[PDB]
Amino acid sequence: KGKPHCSRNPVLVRGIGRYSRSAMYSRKALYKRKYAALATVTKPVGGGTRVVKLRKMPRYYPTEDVPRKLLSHGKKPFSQHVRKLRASITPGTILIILTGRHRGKRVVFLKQLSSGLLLVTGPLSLNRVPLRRTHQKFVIATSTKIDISGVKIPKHLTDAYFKKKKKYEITEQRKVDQKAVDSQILPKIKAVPQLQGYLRSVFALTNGVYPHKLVF
Amino acid sequence: SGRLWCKAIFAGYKRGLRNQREHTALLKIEGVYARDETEFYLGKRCAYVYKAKNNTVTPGGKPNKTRVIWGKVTRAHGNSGMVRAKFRSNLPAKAIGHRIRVMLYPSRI
Amino acid sequence: IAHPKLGRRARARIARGLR
Amino acid sequence: VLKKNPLKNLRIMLKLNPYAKTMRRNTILRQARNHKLRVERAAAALAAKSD
Amino acid sequence: EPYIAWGYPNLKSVNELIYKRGYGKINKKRIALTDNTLIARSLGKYNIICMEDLIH
RNA sequence: GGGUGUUACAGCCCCGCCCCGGCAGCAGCAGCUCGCCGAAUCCCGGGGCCGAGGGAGCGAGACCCGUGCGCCGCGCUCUC
RNA sequence: CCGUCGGGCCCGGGGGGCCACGCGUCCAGCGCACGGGGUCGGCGGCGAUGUCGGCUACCCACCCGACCCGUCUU
RNA sequence: CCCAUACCCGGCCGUCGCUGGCAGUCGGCAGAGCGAGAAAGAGAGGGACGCUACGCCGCGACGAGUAGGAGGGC
Repeated sequence: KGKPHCSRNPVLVRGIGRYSRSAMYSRKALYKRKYAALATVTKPVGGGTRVVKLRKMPRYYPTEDVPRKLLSHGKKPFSQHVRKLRASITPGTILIILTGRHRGKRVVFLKQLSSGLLLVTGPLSLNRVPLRRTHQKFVIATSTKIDISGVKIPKHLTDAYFKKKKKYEITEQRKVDQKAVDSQILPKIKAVPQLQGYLRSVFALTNGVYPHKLVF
Repeated sequence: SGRLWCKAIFAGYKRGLRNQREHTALLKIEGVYARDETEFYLGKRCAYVYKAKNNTVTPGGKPNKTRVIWGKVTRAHGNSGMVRAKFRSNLPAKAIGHRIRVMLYPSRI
Repeated sequence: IAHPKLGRRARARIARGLR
Repeated sequence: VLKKNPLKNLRIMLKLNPYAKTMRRNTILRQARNHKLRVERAAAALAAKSD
Repeated sequence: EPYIAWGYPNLKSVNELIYKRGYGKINKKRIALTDNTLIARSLGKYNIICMEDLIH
């Protein structure tokens, strides 16, 4: 029992603290703190009473089994991997899809999800793209920002919202959320000159155009 | 609505003077002519598009006549914009000098 | 101190230095 | 066992050289303090050319 | 002289070398020096019980 | 253009004194004026290739039958 | 006598950092991970009459390589 | 900057070496270990796989070849 404090020393570099173990002793104040030193269940049957032993023994055995794996440590399930993001993507940037069927459509990024997929949404008045997930790899992070730091992203939408559950029909829950976030960005993309015309246009490469030659 | 892969030429396999190893191809990306500008297309996925007689399936479409072999560039070659590339299978030698596609979607920007 | 042969008696105050 | 490079793998190095941690804990606060006074020597020049 | 290329190595150069390419001849077998016990298992009788003992 | 000449309506070099005359500054983001390095050296990123092997055991300990993230190795919080 | 960002736990005396922890006499449990070789407690697809898959073994074409074996002989 | 079957790293095959490791499958007559720097002792007073021991397991190093020689061929 007690109030569990944060780490007394900060992470200086990953795997390194700012204070030595001799410096952590006096910081922890241990110099004044010498600390010295189941399944058998009986149940009545109306006879007498009987005792079942739960997790009862298996009744069939395959001829051969695989022996157990060795114990490795740096192999964690996907729900506990760290989620990275390019520094060029700041919320309010305009992206360009490359692999999804909205190829080259100019689309607006909003936020990062839990899994690592991104909440990138096109204006449905301009882009015909809903609130959609798209991985950061398939993204052209353009250097064109809009201050979406005043919009209110809905908390009820998450990674499970966009799962392919099981013919697709847009559910009546889905048509609420596309409208509710639109009511702040649709005026914001018109406070910027020639921006709603940018998003209707689709990205493409012409002759004599090289991506490494240009900046976007 | 427009082309989203860059133009690439398959000059030949990795060769010395009198021996060649098919496990990597040598691409000539159109536009780059030096080692310094090869840094952008490094890592991007490349594909060879050709067509055959028997119809083969298309993921997300009717079974077409076209087939592909996927690959990706390994490292930059020479000093004049050339780049190595390894594919899943070795490229067939009929693809010499034809156009293969270097898409951008493994982009890192 | 770290001697296993002649330092048995040596590593004694430290087991009481932790308590 | 696979011989991991002790120079880039950090824990292999401290498995063999524990003082390398304090060798690595120092030469950071030295460097940051060096970068600190290096900025101050650049900052004091801006108050020197104007006066 | 025409076969070899020798020179006086630097403290950093040997520090690179014993760490990155350290291999020991325990029982006529090229075994890896990733553990301070193995140095102490065979060079314990010369007060060489760690990698830094071997470098010095 | 010429030749004369000696700072003159421009400079170049040299010596002595001026605290090495002092002033930032420093093998310099005047990113190429020339060096050698790193116990006097560490951080961050990008790409490529592979994932071989598979009963490593912990603590309740004969005051008990469970658990399989367990060895070395670094330091986290709690019994202030 | 000077000189050493000297050497002596940098001899002893009148602001940053330490693998620093008790008294007296005498001369222990939890979680975290650059930790004894990869896992996902992460996924998307098309698939019944024309598609999927089959290294090789049938044919074909191209790139590179490639002189006909047995033998006597330096 | 370009690259050889040489070099480094890794997977695999075989050979050689340690004249290597395994009879301890010691289970309600049970108590689960001999990687540990150090001439020598955890001494008395209901429980997978396995081991044709000519089997199996583990480390390292090595691999050209006519004349010739030996081995092994389920």
